[PDB]
Amino acid sequence: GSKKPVPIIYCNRRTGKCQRF
Repeated sequence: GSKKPVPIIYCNRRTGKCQRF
């Protein structure tokens, strides 16, 4: 894992809340 082409993001459709780490 050298480059970061795709970051990490979570989303809770249960409460409508997402964000990227």
